[PDB]
Amino acid sequence: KDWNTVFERSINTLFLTEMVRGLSLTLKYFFDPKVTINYPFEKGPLSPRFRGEHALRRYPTGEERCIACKLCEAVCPAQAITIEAEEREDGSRRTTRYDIDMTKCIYCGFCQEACPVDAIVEGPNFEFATETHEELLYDKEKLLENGDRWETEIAENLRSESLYR
Amino acid sequence: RSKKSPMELISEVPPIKVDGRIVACEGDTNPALGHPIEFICLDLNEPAICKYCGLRYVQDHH
Amino acid sequence: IGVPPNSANLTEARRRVFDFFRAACRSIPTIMDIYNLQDVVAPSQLRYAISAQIRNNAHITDPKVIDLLIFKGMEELTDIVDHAKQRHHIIGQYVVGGKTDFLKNFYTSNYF
Amino acid sequence: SKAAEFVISKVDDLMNWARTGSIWPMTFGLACCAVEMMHTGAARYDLDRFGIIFRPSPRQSDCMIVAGTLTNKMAPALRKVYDQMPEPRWVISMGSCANGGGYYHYSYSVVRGCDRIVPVDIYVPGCPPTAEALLYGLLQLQKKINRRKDFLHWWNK
Amino acid sequence: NFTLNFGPQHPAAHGVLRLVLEMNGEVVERAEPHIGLLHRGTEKLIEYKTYLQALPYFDRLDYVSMMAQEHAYSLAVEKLLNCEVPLRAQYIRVLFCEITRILNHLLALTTHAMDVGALTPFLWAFEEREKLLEFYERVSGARMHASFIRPGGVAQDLPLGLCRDIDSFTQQFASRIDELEEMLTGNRIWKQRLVDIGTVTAQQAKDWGFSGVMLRGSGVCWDLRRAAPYDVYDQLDFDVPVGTRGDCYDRYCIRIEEMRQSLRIIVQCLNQMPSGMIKADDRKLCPPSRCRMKLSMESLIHHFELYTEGFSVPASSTYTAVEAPKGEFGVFLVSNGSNRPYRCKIRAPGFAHSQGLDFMSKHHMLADVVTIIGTQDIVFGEVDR
Amino acid sequence: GVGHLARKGTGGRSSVSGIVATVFGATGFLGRYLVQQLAKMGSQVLVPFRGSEDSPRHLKLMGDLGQVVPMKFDPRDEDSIKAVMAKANVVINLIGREYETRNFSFEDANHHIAEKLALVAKEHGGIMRYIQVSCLGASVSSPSRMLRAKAAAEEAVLNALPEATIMRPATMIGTEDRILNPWSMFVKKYGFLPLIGGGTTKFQPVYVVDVAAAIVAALKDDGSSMGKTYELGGPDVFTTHELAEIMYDMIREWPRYVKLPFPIAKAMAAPRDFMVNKVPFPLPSPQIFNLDQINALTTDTLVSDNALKFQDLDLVPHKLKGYPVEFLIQYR
Amino acid sequence: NIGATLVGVDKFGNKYYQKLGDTQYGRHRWVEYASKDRYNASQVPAEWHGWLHFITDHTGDELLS
Amino acid sequence: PLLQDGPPPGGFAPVRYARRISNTGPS
Amino acid sequence: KVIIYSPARTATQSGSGKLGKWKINFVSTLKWENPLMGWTSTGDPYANVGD
Amino acid sequence: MDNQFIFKYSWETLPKKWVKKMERSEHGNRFDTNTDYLFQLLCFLKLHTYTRVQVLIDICGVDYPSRKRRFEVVYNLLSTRYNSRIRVQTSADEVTRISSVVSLFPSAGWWEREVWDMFGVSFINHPDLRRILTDYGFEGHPLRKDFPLSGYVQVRYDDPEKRVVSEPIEMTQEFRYFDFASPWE
Ligand SMILES: NC(=O)C1=CN([C@@H]2O[C@H](COP(=O)(O)OP(=O)(O)OC[C@H]3O[C@@H](n4cnc5c(N)ncnc54)[C@H](OP(=O)(O)O)[C@@H]3O)[C@@H](O)[C@H]2O)C=CC1
Ligand SMILES: CCCCCCCCCCCC(=O)SCCNC(=O)CCNC(=O)[C@H](O)C(C)(C)COP(=O)(O)O
Ligand code: SF4
Ligand code: SF4
Ligand code: SF4
Ligand SMILES: [Zn+2]
Repeated sequence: KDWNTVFERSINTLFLTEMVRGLSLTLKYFFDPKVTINYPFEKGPLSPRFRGEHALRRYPTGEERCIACKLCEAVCPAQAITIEAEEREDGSRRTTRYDIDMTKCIYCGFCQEACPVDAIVEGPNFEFATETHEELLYDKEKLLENGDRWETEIAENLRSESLYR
Repeated sequence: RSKKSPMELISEVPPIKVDGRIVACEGDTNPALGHPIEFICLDLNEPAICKYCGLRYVQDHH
Repeated sequence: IGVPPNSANLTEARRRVFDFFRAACRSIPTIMDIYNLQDVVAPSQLRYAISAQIRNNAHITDPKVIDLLIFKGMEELTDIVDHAKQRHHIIGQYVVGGKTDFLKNFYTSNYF
Repeated sequence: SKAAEFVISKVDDLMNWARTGSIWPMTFGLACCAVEMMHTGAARYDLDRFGIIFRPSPRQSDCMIVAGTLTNKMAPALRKVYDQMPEPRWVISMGSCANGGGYYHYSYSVVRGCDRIVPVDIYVPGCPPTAEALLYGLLQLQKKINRRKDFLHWWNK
Repeated sequence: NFTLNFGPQHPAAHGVLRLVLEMNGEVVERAEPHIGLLHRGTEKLIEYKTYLQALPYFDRLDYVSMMAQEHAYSLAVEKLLNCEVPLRAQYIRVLFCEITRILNHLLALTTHAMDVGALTPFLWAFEEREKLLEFYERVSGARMHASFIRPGGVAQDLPLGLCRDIDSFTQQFASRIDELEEMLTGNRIWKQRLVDIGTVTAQQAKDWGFSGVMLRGSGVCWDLRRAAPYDVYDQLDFDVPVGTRGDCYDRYCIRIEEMRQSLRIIVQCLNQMPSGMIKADDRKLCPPSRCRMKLSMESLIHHFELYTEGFSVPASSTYTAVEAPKGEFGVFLVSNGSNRPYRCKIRAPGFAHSQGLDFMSKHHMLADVVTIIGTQDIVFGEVDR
Repeated sequence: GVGHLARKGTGGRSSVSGIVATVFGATGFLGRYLVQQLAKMGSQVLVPFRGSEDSPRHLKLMGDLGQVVPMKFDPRDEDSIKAVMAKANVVINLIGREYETRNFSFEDANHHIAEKLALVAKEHGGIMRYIQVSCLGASVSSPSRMLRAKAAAEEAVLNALPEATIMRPATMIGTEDRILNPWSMFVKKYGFLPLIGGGTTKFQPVYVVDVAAAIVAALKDDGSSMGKTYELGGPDVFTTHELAEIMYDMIREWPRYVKLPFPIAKAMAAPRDFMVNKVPFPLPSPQIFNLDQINALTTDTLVSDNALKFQDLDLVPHKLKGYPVEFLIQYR
Repeated sequence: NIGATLVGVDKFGNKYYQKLGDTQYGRHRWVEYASKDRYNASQVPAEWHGWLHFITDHTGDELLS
Repeated sequence: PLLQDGPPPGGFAPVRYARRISNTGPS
Repeated sequence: KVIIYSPARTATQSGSGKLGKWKINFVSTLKWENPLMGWTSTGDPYANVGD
Repeated sequence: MDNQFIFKYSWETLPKKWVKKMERSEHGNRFDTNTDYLFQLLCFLKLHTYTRVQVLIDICGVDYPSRKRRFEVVYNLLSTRYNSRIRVQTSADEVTRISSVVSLFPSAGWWEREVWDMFGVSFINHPDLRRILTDYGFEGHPLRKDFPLSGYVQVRYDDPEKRVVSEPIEMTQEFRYFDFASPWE
């Protein structure tokens, strides 16, 4: 080929002129602000639609919203919900047993979008790792405690997606 | 007050006075955040219970 | 190599059964070394085991069913030749092994 | 007990501090939870900050994160890998598939929970668990390690 | 020759990879991949679920490209139902499929470069991967397994700031790609470890069932978004990159170009997205609004019937394929007229690509086998269902 | 004594047998098999442990979910024992130690703990079956201090509860035994296997799985076992020489025996005896040169010709020549 | 916690800080835990959880009312 | 409602998608 | 031992759509209760195949 | 090029004794042939100038327990030159060996192995026909309609045996089948 082109490409071969261009790129990122977060102190951004730990809600009067319609147990693609119901002393349709297998749960939100009374919701909590398998077998009391503990945030989120759901 | 079951808590709310013979219960101030609309006939002497909320409605005058 | 074409009569099925039995018998030395079966089983007890399987599957008169049985047996033999299956598995399948039966079952459970 | 109640406690606290500050997990990535583990170790969360660095071999790792669907064909290998790690070892189950089978619980070729093959110390729920959920699981494991009293129990026996 | 085993259990290479290699010297003569370690019986589990209940299984098939499988399943159900999708929903599906394509390509390129020994681009690409998965977390409630694309329309609408944030991302993704290329494209080591490794002729690619980048690297201009267009892909302008040598380096240049073109398509979708409803108006097949189910009787009946029984697909069978990031992803759906699919085969491009590893690696160095495995961009969620 | 079992399944892992047992000392050798065979029938097992929480970790795999519940306890404290014994229709005692710790002597670890466990079961009426596991050579005249303590625990348990069966096995062989494994470890470390008695004493090795199955069968009896003392022994009457020959056969090494008369081995094991006291309470436990074991290996230990055995429970012990000793291939 | 504004205090004593971001963000919403004993990694109430994770723009004092 | 997510009036600003050249070095 | 039968029309509905199909009943009744959560346990593979 | 053209061309050019069922629709142009003419048909459709079908997309089986020929084997084909798809179907029972097409399409090997693993259909002249997806020593073909969803055997670790063992299946919570079928369908 041309002598000039041959000499120019031969210099790049022997002077490593395409590795210095990568070393400079790495060094530029060396002197640059980091993108890591202090997880214990600061958390990553989320959305009001986040599907986290399940919670059973209750009416502001103190009555649980669940009406034992079993419409969430039939839509659950993982069969993670088991519900037992009977007629309460007042004659109202309520659940005696409402337990969710969080080792079967796929956190898809189908139960939340199938509930006609907004009783079962997936709250914003995602930090509930346990040391025992049986602590992941949530029951009605555990779910109601979750709903009571996360009530304000769940209500605010449900207000947020009222415009969309 | 965790000792009170939801039955005892819903049994303490006084019935709502309604002037007409029928009342519509939605379950919340915002309709979209409650339960499906429920029309309750207030033509008895005992308070009439919503089958979703458990709230009781009673006729005011007659 | 390739799966043989489906047989047309019982004589061909018998020939394939004998060929498979001979291949399995020649495969006995390899298993005794791949798995530590030297001080475990005699080199003839296994042979008797394959013979017993062939004999208790010997009431079949459909050549297609016989060919499918031979193919499944060959697949099992090839799997055993490789280190695919665990050691106790073959020792759990390939080892040769008083009032009333009804009364014992009754004492056991209601579901016979 | 004039010094044992103090010196033994200090020597044990040193051991706990070392073991919590130097955790080398062996990531057993099998499924979509492997993507979440790789995101956790990325620059956004920097799992190397807390001393956690992943290791390829089981002879150099003191923790094992099972994150993915455990099938019947893979369990013999999972147990073999578990048996090769040194004695002070812990297992972290990540995701629904590793916890109890998950979305494939009723399958014919799925082990219904990695706790039927190896003893699990921490269960991280999710499908897939968030990267901060895995961070919380590792912090729970660290809190569990600080509860160990190895030298005191050895003294008391 | 001896019989050597690579089982990498560590996800420094896939994670469930099991190769039994027959090496003569340092060359490998036959590569037999042992699959079945991630076979979870997905195909049989589909037959026991409702058409709505079987949607989340497709998120976990190719867990690097989630929306791609949902799009194919939704299109198959629409084809068997003759359900028309509104234009806004189609634009949203195309937008989140081209976001998915960028996600898959970004993961594939850097998990392949990390196998070679380049650690820096991996974190840089996962930063943009996190930025993109934030959008996944916004429309749905899941970062990865988002059941967003659904057979009728789409699950739910876009938040207010999503378009602005996606535009802000697209203003800098070009420079991110430029940095990622500049770290690898010009490097002589990267060229020496990819050039002439994995050469496949077009005839071999056609015979072995190759699709996507594996097929287009051999000179075959075959894109399913231009040959059998779906949604609004025929209203968008984008080029189809085609290779010339068929080696691993062409698969990489094309995997760069397909992501630049994906950025282009994303920009066009953002600019041309119309207003309207996001689901089909046949509420016999789509859920009613939460305000309409609590106020109208027939809407509540539709909600109750849909969330227990679901819809019933008329008895028929069809094969629908889309251009997944890996290649051609197809679903063979058979319906008997009930609310549950009778049969649903999942045609995974990885199944046809890991099968051809035997002829691609023959007479290659042992260290050149990991590059051949990484250039096919295989995930075992789809390889063995 | 019927009422301690109610089958509610197919006899599998998820089945339900009406047995809720508290197995003390289940973190040792025999416990690992007894708990496994108890869990297979669907019986809930409570495993009280002491010290590190990693000791009962391997037992969680045996049950389905909640069938095995480890609970911390302290032998010195009495309310902990009552707490870990409340929900239990069956109590099995496996607590024992063959060497001496300055915290727990031979009498404390073998007799006093058994006494406390029997008494607590006495006040906490409701345990239908109680099993205490002594050693085959247990006798008041035995020179070995451990065996005498086990015998005294035998009379203590029988007096405190006449319905308590006393399964009394012999030297156990298994994956984690303390006779075959130390021998192989010594051989791989020094090349020769010492014989503290010249390979003369006769004893009856038994497979640990056979002993666990015997305890299980005694639990699932027709009521004959109550207040009996079985003597669980192996089929063949081996000796210290013939067992070492089998061990060499499995480990695949050329035999090399160093005969040692009783006095020299007794004096070589003596140093640890009078050095139990020191700045540290812990001290390296003996492996093959336990003075107590050397004294125990002076009188031949065989199953009594006029005592209950394996065949009185409809069980046949494994022949300790094939499968029982297959674990020795790890040193091969 | 330098050049930062304290948004509010919590019933457990946790302090919440905020810093203004321009184009790239970073350290703009975090907590200074009042405890030091491993801090349990989860001590944020539901009124402050949403503000920390950017779910809602309400501080949490305003979420109570 | 009638306020729905979409592009602002006039569309979004144009964005580069091709490779930007880098002529750095004396050679 | 199985039973081949054609399921009949339910008494609570007048529709006759789920008729004309034949099923094999395996008589799978061996079920019990999980003593941890009250779930229905089984050991029969043919518990729901015929249905 | 199109379903209207491919149907009419294959009607005329193809030998009549091969195909016995030709559906022409928008869901897909199908050809149903006997199992002893499958290889001939697929070789004709791979070499003819106007029907250059050079890509075998996949091979799937469908289980129909109510039919005499229980299994339906479907060959989805693609023609890159003419941008068209063709589907060819055959029918086989549990003890018939259909011809293998690995000679024509090298990619057919793994799909035929998967069909044999999942349904039990054997292929003549297949270089190696062994299970590809199920566990080693798996007994039964899971994708059959009579195969239980959870299978027959279950896997757990046996501590005394010191290995992972296989045991008969025993579910803690059985699969709950919900019958949503409507009588007014
Ligand atoms: N060859 C054999 O093994 C023979 C065994 N036996 C008897 O069988 C029984 C068990 O067999 P094996 O399993 O071998 O016994 P191990 O010594 O192997 O296991 C001992 C068990 O007892 C517990 N233990 C020991 N000392 C104490 C104590 N002072 N306080 C509380 N718990 C204690 C241990 O808990 P930790 O580990 O936490 O101390 C462990 O769980 C023993 O009584 C033994 O004498 C009979 C004949 C021979
Ligand atoms: C370790 C090795 C692994 C593999 C071991 C083998 C595992 C599979 C065992 C084989 C399984 C089968 O059933 S495969 C073989 C099954 N096929 C038949 O039994 C054919 C019917 N039998 C007859 O025709 C006659 O009885 C005949 C017996 C031939 C002789 O009798 P005659 O000639 O007088 O007629
Ligand atoms: S989130 Fe999905 S899998 Fe979990 S309980 Fe609800 S419906 Fe079932
Ligand atoms: S949580 Fe909702 S859907 Fe589920 S049973 Fe209760 S009311 Fe019905
Ligand atoms: S838990 Fe969910 S994300 Fe994790 S491996 Fe299982 S299906 Fe995949
Ligand atoms: Zn109401």
